[PDB]
Amino acid sequence: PISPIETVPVKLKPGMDGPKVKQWPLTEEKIKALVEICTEMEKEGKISKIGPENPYNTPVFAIKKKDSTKWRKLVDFRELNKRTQDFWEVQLGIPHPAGLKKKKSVTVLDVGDAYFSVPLDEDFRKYTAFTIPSINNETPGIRYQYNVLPQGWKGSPAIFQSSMTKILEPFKKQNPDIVIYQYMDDLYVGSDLEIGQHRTKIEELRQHLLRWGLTTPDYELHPDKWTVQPIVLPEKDSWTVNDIQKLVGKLNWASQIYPGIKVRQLSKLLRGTKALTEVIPLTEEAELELAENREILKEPVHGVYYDPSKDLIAEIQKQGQGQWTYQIYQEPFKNLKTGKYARMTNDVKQLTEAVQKITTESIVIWGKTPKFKLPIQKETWETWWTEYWQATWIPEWEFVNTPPLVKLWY
Amino acid sequence: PISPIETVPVKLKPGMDGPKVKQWPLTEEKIKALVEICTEMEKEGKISKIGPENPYSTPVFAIKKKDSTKWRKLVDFRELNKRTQDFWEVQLGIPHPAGLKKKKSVTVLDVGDAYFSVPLDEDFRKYTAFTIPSINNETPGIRYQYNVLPQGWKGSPAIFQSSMTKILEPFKKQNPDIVIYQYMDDLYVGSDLEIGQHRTKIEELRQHLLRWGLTTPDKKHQKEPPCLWMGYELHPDKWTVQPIVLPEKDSWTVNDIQKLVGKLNWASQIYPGIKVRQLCKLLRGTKALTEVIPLTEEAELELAENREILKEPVHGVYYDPSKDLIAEIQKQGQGQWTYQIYQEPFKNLKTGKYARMRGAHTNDVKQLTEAVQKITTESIVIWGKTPKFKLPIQKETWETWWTEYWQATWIPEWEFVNTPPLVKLWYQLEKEPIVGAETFYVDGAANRETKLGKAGYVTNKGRQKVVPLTNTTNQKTQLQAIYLALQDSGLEVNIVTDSQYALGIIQAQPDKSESELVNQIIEQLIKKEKVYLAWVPAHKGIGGNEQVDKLVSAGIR
Ligand SMILES: Cc1ccnc(SC(F)(F)c2nc3ccccc3o2)n1
Ligand SMILES: [Ca+2]
Repeated sequence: PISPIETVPVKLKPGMDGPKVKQWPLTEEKIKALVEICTEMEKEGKISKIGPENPYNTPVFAIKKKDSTKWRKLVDFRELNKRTQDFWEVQLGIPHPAGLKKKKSVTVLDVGDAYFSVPLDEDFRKYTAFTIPSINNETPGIRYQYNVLPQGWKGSPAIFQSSMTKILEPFKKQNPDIVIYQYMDDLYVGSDLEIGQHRTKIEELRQHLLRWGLTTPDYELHPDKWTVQPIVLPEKDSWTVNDIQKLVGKLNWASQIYPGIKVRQLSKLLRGTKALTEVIPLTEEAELELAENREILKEPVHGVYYDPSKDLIAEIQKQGQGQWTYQIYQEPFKNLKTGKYARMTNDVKQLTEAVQKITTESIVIWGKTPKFKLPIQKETWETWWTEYWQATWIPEWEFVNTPPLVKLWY
Repeated sequence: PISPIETVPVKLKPGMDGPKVKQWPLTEEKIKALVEICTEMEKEGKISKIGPENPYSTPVFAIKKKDSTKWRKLVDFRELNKRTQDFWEVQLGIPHPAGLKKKKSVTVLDVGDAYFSVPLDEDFRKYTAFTIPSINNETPGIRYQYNVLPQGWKGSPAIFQSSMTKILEPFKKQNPDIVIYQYMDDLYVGSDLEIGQHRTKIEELRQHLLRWGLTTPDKKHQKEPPCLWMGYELHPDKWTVQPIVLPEKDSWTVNDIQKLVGKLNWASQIYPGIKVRQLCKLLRGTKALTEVIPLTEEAELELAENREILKEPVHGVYYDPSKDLIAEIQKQGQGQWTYQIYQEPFKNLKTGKYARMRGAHTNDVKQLTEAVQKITTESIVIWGKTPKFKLPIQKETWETWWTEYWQATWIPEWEFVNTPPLVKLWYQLEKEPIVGAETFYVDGAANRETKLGKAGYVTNKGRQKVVPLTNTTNQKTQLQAIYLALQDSGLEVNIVTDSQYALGIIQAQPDKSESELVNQIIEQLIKKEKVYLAWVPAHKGIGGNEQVDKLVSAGIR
């Protein structure tokens, strides 16, 4: 009753090499937290010091658990994932229940600490290499690899699936209408129970886990409260030439996306070559057009479906005064979902919160995270994003230094 | 000697065999040298004679290299290197002296024959096999293999470094307040002990180093009072760049001008004010390396302004981790910027300059921010924390812009400092249409085949105009229409465009550009009292926008 278990053979993608990502410069306090965390991890047999014959790297970050309560170590396996993950989610994928988004309440439980139980395939360990940097490059820097399944990594939940099925089976049998979805270090638990009682069911579920390696796990999402109804058409919007012109542009564009946008009664009213600030010699058949048009904007884009074989991508615009608009689409403007996030300070604080919130929606909705287009300077995001990150995954990100009049439409 | 250190397992690249390169024939001289040298080597354990049982060979040769009229032995490891696994790192960052904490004493220790002092793997030695050749390849060569790290082998820098780090750990653990920096062959050792006891401690280190195979052939702790390293001169208590004689000529080749700029660029990390744009201007359209470029008047000013700053030496101080860092930035020149970082007022740890590029069109508030951002990264690397900034920008100037601007931003805590010139907004676009201002439906059109363009406008006041244009894209005829509106408009004006593109540029309130049509527009924009810019979509037959198209695309397309 005390030794290790037996390991699943793991292959990197067909003739692909491991990650050789540059570690990003980090703050002193974070370095400190990082060697302190890793000292334990090493003593607990989880990581070992590696030598120079391992050319691989994967960046590492430390984040605060809530705020100043503890430091967590976060590993960025985005690259390792890409080089493992055309071929997984296939040979050993985990299906996504459509029912999850339809549940009144979904609770996110971090079951990451479980993975630290199962040993990682000897010949795969070298790829999990990471480096604790030193300040000013004064010291070569502490290097490690993993011995057990690492938390950043998409292979972990894939391997662990079997244990999760057994662990979870009694519970599911006893509540066949609870929807439990595993995505990386978290379980998503969904149910149509009332809120307390939902929570009691979460607690009960927590005990099933606790018997197996999860050190008292973990939220609350109410998916059927996630709303579309965006692209707004003003109300005292039927006054000026400038109002109408703007309105027409808003519709002109919407008719790219949305089958049915009328706009013609509206192109009239303008008729002449007027000063921008003139109030209007029409407002009749057009107001009906406006009505109709508005009502098609409440509802889903008719033409557009989620294609599981395509990257979800997400745009975000800064609306100012703490508001942010966002779109999830697979091809530009065929929007799967559109939304808002508001804090009514910072800018990057709010953005990282936006991204996080969006990722979670995307996960509960489609079982993928989006590729984010971020309206910020790369350098600035790199410097600052870990300061507010709280999640255990990291989605891919581009930076989009442009925004059209796209900000306005939204 | 050879270190008792545990060897680093090394393997060839997947599915690849060791090198089997045929040894070319050498001159007698060179053979004799090779035999002599190898003997010494064989004697010291470095090398080992081997059978023809071993396949594999990597060519050897010999010459007078580093004026080596005692003869140096070379091994062409190209083939083995292509066949050896990548290793970690190689090395990939160096310290900046401004991060060093002040010491009473530092000394250099050069490791003896570092590479040759570290054992090679053993399961790998076989591949390092080489062959001293017979006089006229008539008879079998002498075959050796390496037992230590060879000179040009892919992994020798990484393994040596690795080996040295391990070796150093117990001594670092027993002496937690001594600072050791490993750089190639050298160790720099820094302490706050009194001259005598510091010398004791080096000797201990030397002793620890000898226990591990590594001679420091420097007895009595060699060095010399000012350390010269990676272009710096380092002292226990201050630091600087090392030379920087700027020659005195009437004629500068392109080459001379490059060297000169590199040098000034180097100096500028400790000499505040260094400036090189006029010197860089001379470099445009590289006109051959060997060719003389008459210094412009603007350049001669700079070169002298520079000699001025390098008149007397300046030294950076070192870092007290108990105090805050402060970063001061100053606008200086056009897209140019300069900065000082310091802790006690004006004892610069270091200095720098920034002269950006982050787009075709930009403005001062943007560029000051990108500079702030570059310094922020630089600070985290060097000192592991962020500096408190002092900035030539009003708090309200910055808040106005950034709360308005669509991209997001954040900078560390900062204060306004009145170091003229200040950053301001030369113009504010209006947020709403202007009552009683002439509305100018501007429009463009180009043929894209002939390149023939018409840019004009129509107004609500009935005013119209279309002027013809020639080598233009659809895009310039947008920017020309808008500019045409700004010339013929009063101080206040509304402008309707249908150019996503043109609206994009102007909305970002630029104050500078790599387009000439644009610097013009910005001139107009500054002079105006109120400009409102609105966007309608192309050829949707809109009131006002329709009519400009009837007479823009007539001669357009
Ligand atoms: C010269 C000086 C001044 C203050 N502290 C130090 S510490 C050091 F010697 F380890 C050290 N020597 C170095 C040489 C180059 C780069 C970093 C160094 O650190 N050194
Ligand atoms: Ca146009």
